[PDB]
Amino acid sequence: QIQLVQSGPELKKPGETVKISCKASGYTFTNYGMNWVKQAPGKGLEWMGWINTNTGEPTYGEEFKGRFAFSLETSASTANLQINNLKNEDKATFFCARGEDNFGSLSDYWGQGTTLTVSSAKTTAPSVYPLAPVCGDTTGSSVTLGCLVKGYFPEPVTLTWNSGSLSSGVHTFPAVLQSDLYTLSSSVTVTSSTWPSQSITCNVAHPASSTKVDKKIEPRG
Amino acid sequence: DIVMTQSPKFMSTSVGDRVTITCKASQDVSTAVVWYQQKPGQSPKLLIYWASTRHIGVPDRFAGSGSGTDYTLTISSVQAEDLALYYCQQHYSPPWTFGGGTKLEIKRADAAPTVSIFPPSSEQLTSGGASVVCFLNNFYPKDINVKWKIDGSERQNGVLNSWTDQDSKDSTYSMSSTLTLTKDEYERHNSYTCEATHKTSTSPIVKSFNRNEC
Repeated sequence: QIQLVQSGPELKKPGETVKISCKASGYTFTNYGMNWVKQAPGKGLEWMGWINTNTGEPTYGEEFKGRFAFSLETSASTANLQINNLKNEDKATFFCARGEDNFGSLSDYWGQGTTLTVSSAKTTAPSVYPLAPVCGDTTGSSVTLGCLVKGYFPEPVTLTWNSGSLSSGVHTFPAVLQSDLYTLSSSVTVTSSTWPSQSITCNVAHPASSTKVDKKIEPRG
Repeated sequence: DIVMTQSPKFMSTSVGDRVTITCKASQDVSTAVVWYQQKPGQSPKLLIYWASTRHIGVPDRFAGSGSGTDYTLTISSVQAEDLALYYCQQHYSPPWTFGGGTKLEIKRADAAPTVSIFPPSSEQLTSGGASVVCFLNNFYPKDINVKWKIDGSERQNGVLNSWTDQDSKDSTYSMSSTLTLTKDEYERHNSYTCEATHKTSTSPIVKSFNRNEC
């Protein structure tokens, strides 16, 4: 039906330029202009502007006329936003969303969001640990065991237990930046019959480094 | 620019009840009000436009309303998956200005935490660092204080604290308290404790370790 996929999230150090792509599907590009929105973390939603996907000409918001530049490859129905001289205060997730009407007073159908971290910090791979318990039956016939993904940059990391099969019982806690790097953790609770009998595993992917890790939480107690 | 003001910022309602979110503009915006819903870790969905008309397929639980500078979005038979950040955009004049959002939290029955303290991994110990990891899962209310105690001495430094958002199945929260320490510091001590204080008790929930077989 209508789908708008955006580029993968980018790491750029202060000063560079970044072109985020929004490849639109499902509708007819030429009849519906594009809205670009800014979701800062601590602030909520900001209309950045709109581009007439027919004539090509853009209306910028006041907070953005000058480092942001909307453009599009109509041939591929892609609308692209570029930010020149990245000031770290551009740390956000920019959305493309369809202007239902002329000028965009209604964004029906939004795209997935592209995240931008403007940092000078170095890409650092994570170091993954299996957090087995000093036994301790965690409530009725359940053992909870974890996996700690420590010290990497940047976000994200893709933690899955047992290649996706362990989907219930999982809590992956939000990653937190301790100044220069990230720490992550998830727990999973399984019944005693299941472990140490079946083979519980943590698979962790940090694609920035190009890292794919698989830790057996083997019983060390 | 027209200015949409959303107050309050957080709302709690129980499953099956009514909640209403209030939005207000800085001049008669002649009913040109849109409401989006942003599901946690998702994009916004347009629910209502022109204050009260539903977009294609937002089920009639959601009732837009208002006039002039004062508008409101009502939701009934509130679902544990109704948890989201609700925003009003206005759509009368450019530029199209939003509101601050309102987080609709689901009031639940009280639930007490499932606390798990974890020893440093041998492999982390090999790298000269230790991390004790306390997991506090599936508690309700929101607020639980966790203190660390290394040999009776309250540790108040070195802890990173992560909370899960509200769960949209059982409406609960979960925390991850991580003490990161030095090998040599770990080995200078032996009792490690994750002590937690949540509404469901009087007497602190207290989990503590050191390596012994089972």
